[PDB]
Amino acid sequence: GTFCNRLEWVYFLTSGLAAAAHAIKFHDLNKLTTGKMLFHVQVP
Amino acid sequence: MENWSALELLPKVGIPTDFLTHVKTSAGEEMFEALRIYYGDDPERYNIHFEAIFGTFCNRLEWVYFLTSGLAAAAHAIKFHDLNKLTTGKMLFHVQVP
Amino acid sequence: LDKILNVEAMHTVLRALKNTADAMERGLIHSFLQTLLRKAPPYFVVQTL
Amino acid sequence: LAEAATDSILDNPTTYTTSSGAKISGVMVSTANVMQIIMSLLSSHITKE
Amino acid sequence: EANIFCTFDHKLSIADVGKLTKLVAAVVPIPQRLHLIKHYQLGLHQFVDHTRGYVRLRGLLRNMTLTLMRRVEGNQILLHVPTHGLLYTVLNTGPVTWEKGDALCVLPPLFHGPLARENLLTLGQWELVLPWIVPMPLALEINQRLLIMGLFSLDRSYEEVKAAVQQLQTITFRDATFTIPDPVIDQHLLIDMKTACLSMSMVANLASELTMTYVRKLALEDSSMLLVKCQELLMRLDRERSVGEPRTPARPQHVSPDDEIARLSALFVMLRQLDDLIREQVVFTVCDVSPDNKSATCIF
Repeated sequence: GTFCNRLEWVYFLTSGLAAAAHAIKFHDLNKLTTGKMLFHVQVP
Repeated sequence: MENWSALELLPKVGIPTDFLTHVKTSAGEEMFEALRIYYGDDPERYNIHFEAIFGTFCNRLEWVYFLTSGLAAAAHAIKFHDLNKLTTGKMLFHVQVP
Repeated sequence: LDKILNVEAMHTVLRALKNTADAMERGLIHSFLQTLLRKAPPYFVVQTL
Repeated sequence: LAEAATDSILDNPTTYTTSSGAKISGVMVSTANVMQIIMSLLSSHITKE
Repeated sequence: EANIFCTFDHKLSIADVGKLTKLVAAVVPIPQRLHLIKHYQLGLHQFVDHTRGYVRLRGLLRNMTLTLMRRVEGNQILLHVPTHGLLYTVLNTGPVTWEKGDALCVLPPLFHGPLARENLLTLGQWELVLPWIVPMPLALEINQRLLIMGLFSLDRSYEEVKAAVQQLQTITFRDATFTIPDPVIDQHLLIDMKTACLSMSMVANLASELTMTYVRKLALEDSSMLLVKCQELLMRLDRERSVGEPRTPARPQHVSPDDEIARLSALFVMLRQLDDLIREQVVFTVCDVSPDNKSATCIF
């Protein structure tokens, strides 16, 4: 019979799962070792 | 330890380096303090690593005051500058009965 | 770097003063709440009365 | 029962559309007795068009 | 299949990736020959055990698979198994000089004597230990020396074997001194001694009657320096065997060319059977050696 021509596509940002994410494109992960964020807080 | 990738990658200053002895003769007889010799084309300069300090975050404290809170509804906040010069504040009431 | 140390000294003094004022406000709220609760009878007392 | 069946390979979207732009997913069939029972049962979800 | 991806449960700092990036084209052992592998079975750290047997590490290492370390990029390793035949490059840290012409073998590492015990990778308790890459004559030398250690030392008290192995464990090979850490006897070493004794019994049996007396003939004919040492050894063995005079040999009766061909071919078979205990097959054939003796290009 004919080919399985009924294939469709899905995107990331079309999905609502990106609401849990903050998508960032950055072309040097292979040259990146760690990514740190350090927070300072005084207490009341 | 001195990262020789930082020497192999940064633009340097052109110098006519002239010393009397041979280079390898000065090298192997250790005139200097630290050497780095590769006889081929060492690819160790080509890979670079980061640490990626993204953001430093201080805290913003909420500036809660007395009169901003609703608990001051039960309070009658007066400011009296000579407060430490009193002992106690008495209040008197006179009722005759219906 | 001397200017950085001077502005850091100014900002740690300012931050300590702001934190002290906030602590004074929270302690005023706390002491008022303590003095309020130390004379409030429970519900069953006033509901009986 | 309706969503359990997989799709066809070719589906002409111009064909077998109703009025008001609604499109047909499939067709089911029983005898007259079961049909009358369903018609008396689920009449809020039935529409003649 | 070919490119084998490993990982790390722990993060690497800049120091860890810095000492990893100087380990490119180093050979590491992998026991599994699988694709999505893990770093605790990487290297010999899961297999290293002091006071357990050097010969056990030797047998498992020669049974282990080998692969080449290239291109870390942060929590990734990219081990690549070398194909059979094609030229590759190697980078050894074993303090032993090399040569453009010889061959290589892979051995469990010894302590050199400075005792650094830092192979530039440690993750918590876990460390990396690299198998020494050793040129072929030193490899067969240490193999035959541990074989003499296992063969001699049976049924002896500790003092005589101690006096033997203080000078037997040391090997000076091309201005470098090495000592064997764990010479402890093994059941596997016992089966090596079994094959050894059966092979030397068989070459004792089917050797020709003229070869049993050939060195006596060459002793009576010619005197050379190595011949003087050989006569010293053989006559000391004879007087440890018999205080009588060893008689001169005459015309040998049983001369037959097919007989010598058959018995010496079986003799060569049995010497192959004995030598394959210590003769390890090669792993690298040198095309070029770097002048600082750190890296090389080897064809395998």
